[PDB]
Amino acid sequence: KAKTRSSRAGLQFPVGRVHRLLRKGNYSERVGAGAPVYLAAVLEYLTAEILELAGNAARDNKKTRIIPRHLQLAIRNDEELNKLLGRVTIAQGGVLPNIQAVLLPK
Amino acid sequence: KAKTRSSRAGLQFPVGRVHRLLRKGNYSERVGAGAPVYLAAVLEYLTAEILELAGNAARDNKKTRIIPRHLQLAIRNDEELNKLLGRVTIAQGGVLPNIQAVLLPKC
Amino acid sequence: VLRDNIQGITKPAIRRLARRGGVKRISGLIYEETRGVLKVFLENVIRDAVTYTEHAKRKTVTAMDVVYALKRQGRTLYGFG
Amino acid sequence: RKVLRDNIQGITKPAIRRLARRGGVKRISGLIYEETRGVLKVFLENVIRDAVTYTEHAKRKTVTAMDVVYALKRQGRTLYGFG
Amino acid sequence: HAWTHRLRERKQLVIYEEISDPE
Amino acid sequence: PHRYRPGTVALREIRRYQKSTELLIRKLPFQRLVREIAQDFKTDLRFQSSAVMALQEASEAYLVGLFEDTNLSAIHAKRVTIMPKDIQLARRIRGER
Amino acid sequence: HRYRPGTVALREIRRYQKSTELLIRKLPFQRLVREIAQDFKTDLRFQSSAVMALQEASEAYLVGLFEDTNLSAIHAKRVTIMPKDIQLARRIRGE
Amino acid sequence: KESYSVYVYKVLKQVHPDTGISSKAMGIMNSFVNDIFERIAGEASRLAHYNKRSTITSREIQTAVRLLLPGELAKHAVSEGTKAVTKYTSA
Amino acid sequence: KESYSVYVYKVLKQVHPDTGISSKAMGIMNSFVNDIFERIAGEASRLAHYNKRSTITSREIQTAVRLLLPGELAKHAVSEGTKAVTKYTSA
Amino acid sequence: MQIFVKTLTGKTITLEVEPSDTIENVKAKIQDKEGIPPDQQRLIFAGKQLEDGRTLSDYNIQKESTLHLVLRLR
DNA sequence: ATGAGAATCCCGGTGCCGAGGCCGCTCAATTGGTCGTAGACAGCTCTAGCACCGCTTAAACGCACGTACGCGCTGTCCCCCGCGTTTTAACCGCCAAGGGGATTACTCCCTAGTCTCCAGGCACGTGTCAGATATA
DNA sequence: TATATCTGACACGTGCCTGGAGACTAGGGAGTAATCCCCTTGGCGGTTAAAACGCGGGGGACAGCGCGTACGTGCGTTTAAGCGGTGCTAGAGCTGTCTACGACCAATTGAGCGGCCTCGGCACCGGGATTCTCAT
Repeated sequence: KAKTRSSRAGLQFPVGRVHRLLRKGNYSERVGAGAPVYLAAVLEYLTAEILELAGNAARDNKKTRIIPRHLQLAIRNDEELNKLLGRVTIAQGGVLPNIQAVLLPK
Repeated sequence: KAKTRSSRAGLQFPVGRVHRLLRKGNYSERVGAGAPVYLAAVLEYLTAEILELAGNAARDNKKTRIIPRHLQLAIRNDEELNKLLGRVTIAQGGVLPNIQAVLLPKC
Repeated sequence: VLRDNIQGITKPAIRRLARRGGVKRISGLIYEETRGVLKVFLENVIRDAVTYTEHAKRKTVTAMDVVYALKRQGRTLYGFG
Repeated sequence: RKVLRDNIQGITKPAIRRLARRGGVKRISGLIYEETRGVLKVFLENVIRDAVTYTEHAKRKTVTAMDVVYALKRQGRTLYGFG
Repeated sequence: HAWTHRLRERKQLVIYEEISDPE
Repeated sequence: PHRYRPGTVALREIRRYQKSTELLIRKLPFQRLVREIAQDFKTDLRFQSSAVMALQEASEAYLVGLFEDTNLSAIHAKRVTIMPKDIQLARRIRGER
Repeated sequence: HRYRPGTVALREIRRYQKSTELLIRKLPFQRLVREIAQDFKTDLRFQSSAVMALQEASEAYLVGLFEDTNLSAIHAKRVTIMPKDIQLARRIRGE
Repeated sequence: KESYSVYVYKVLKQVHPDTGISSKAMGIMNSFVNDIFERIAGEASRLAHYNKRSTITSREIQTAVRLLLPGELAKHAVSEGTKAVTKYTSA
Repeated sequence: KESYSVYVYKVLKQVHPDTGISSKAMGIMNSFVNDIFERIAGEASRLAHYNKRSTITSREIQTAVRLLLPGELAKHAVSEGTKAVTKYTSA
Repeated sequence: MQIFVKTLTGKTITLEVEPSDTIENVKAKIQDKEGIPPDQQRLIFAGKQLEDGRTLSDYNIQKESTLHLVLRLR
């Protein structure tokens, strides 16, 4: 019976691959046991919230395939994802529609 | 018989200490032979330049003991060192004496 | 335990800070503004320093913990370790 | 290679107007265009002098997208969508 | 000295003076 | 026919280019700039096409960031037209200078 | 006599850019640090060198802001700096 | 070789059971996961060296989350991670 | 325990044979040395991880120095770096 | 023969001057290089100040000395 | 003020090539054993952090007053915007050519590891000389 | 200010002790050679979208000018900062210890990757009815 560690912890990210990347990435001499479980849960959580907001945007433009336009909108229309992804440019992402209020007519 | 390796390279920074801090810094698995030699020479050069400029600043301000204001004045007065250490705060550093030209009332 | 304590940052102290900044004339609404700037800045640094100490299992915040918080926010500070 | 001269003039006026109007700019003076050329010149110079040193350390003759992504991550301008 | 063919210092001469300049 | 007020077409183009996401610089002259600059470091270098596209996607995002900062520094001091003073002060406050 | 307004301010700039000492009083700064850190974890302790590090970091931060705010106010054809200028300076700066 | 595309797609079908994702958006999610993995790993490495240790445990990443995520993201991610760790050790 | 202070003082006597530094200046120079050490080593590490190697060598440090140090600081640092490596290999 | 002076901006000035010239002439020389007329150019050379009718030969002139513009329009 | 008029959003056909769904298949995650050291924990020293009290003095503070300077208004001119015409090179597509990137197999030498030896830097005493001070 | 008399931080002696240096040894990282094929470079032409280029004009940049008010300056006063002791601890720091948690190896097997169909979400076209602008 295989019973992989991600299914053992109730996650959908590869705990084994996170462990392999932590070992062969020279972050320390040793890697603890609960650490890849914790990383996999954290990464699965953050991609869950980003795909939540991206799906809301892609539905609000009446589409199904999420594109980097919806990724850009979902990230920039939330303060925490702004501060987390402040120095990040997204390819084919575009800009938020924002006009400075002085330039409006008249 | 003893023959320290920093003296073999003709340096004054500790090549053995640099090699040890490379090996236990988790930078890589193995560490090359000439790596701490090259890095010790580079560190010694950077200290050499900043101490030379701070000595010039201390001699110009007529004091024979370099205080950290002289390091501030040495660093912030040349382009390459201020580009390197441009996000670095120095304790008891102070600021260069800059005054904008518009705030100088004429007549 | 402690009351309004940002008022210890006094108006002539902010004036000295601006005079070192190179400011010749200061409006009077800045004294309430820079207190908010200090409040934001010191909260953002002290939060990281406290989390560093709580991870290190201590009660004293140390100079190296302050240095590590400031280095994590991009302000490297030389002369405390 | 052959001559390869004056491609900074390949950044035309209406392109700079397009980049300005993504930023919400209603009016544009005339002297901006040579400034924008001068700024974009030095920005590309920095990213290419990082990426070329990356390639020469890799002992290659081509410049890859991952070298560009590494050079941009280096200057605090991380780019997604190229690996 | 030894460290005079090994540094970078060419131009210009830099002033490091600070004067309390009263009246 | 008919003629618009000078600035209505400007607002039209601002709404348009903020809705759209395509690249704005022409690909062959940018793609030729890159080799102009790369001659100065090592001759006979080759480029992956995705590397050229990455340089486009980076530098256009940088310039969009510049003009949205200069727009703020030109609304400050109560103007509408960007001047090069705004670009100099933007790159100066950002620490790029 | 009496000095014309601005001359004493220029002399103050000449003084406080020559000096290097701490321009904020140390005990009210300490009490501010302790009551900010009071909210995160109750009943901490502080090395005095750590409080001095916070002192110098926050003063150097504010000096950086006041130089950038001075640039913004000169850009706006003024001499008085303003909270407008502070807010613009740190918004461009990225805060 | 080797993406997170399969796993990101599983999270997507869990969240929105109808929408799809383009390849150019999937690659951006892949770069996202690599970015935040490298941030948290290189931060917990610095914590392990600042406290003179040699192992990286779940205590490390619990604080390395708290330094890197802002606001309520940290409070949710710490909770999600510890729920996963407790379910792992219980089973 | 353990500092670079002795070595900084030796370089100081070699450059300006009359001056001295106070202890605060020595602490700042010590923090300086530690900072540039960890910068260059952190860049050479990720150069080795990019190019799938596992030995940090002089070539790795040379390209990391050429990335980090601007202007003519790189052109001098490369020069005496190779001088010190050749003088070390001769003995 | 080649004398320097710091400005209130913080900037050094490079200029060559015959070491028997007057002080009004070198205020004109620095006025050539800056945007400041000598109605507000108050100079200091090592404590004791400068007066326009005086010459460099009496004021300790050497190769590469320093001058300092200061302040105080009365 | 508003009807002409340019955007302009939208409804429906059409085609397409990308997102997604199977299929070998192979290689990395798993399981299940030693083993050996990292660190958890108790315990002890002792040091520096915290409360405290009192004297001094200097820096903050409060107030009065006289401006320099912000801010609004006005005119004016110039220069940037919308628009119509020419013209130019970007782009699309296609088609060779080779070159350098990726792979694989083979060898080798270079760095980790262990052991032993010993001297260089840490720590801590001592002089010593720039700085402050009393009287004449 | 001469002469003499006191001072503190740095420069300079001592021991020590522990981490650096030396010899050897082997095994795996890495250099190097062949090879092979993807991808980049360089052509060619058609077309046409986009750049370029006048041209008028109107709206915004800028300079000037006046007003009043918020802010600099200065003086009394008053409030804490700062210094200087005092002591009393809570914790920082170090040491032994022993254990249980992670590295490592061998065998296996299911997960995830390269590859191959396929159809429908989406791009596009072609109207075709709505909705901001501007001279009225």
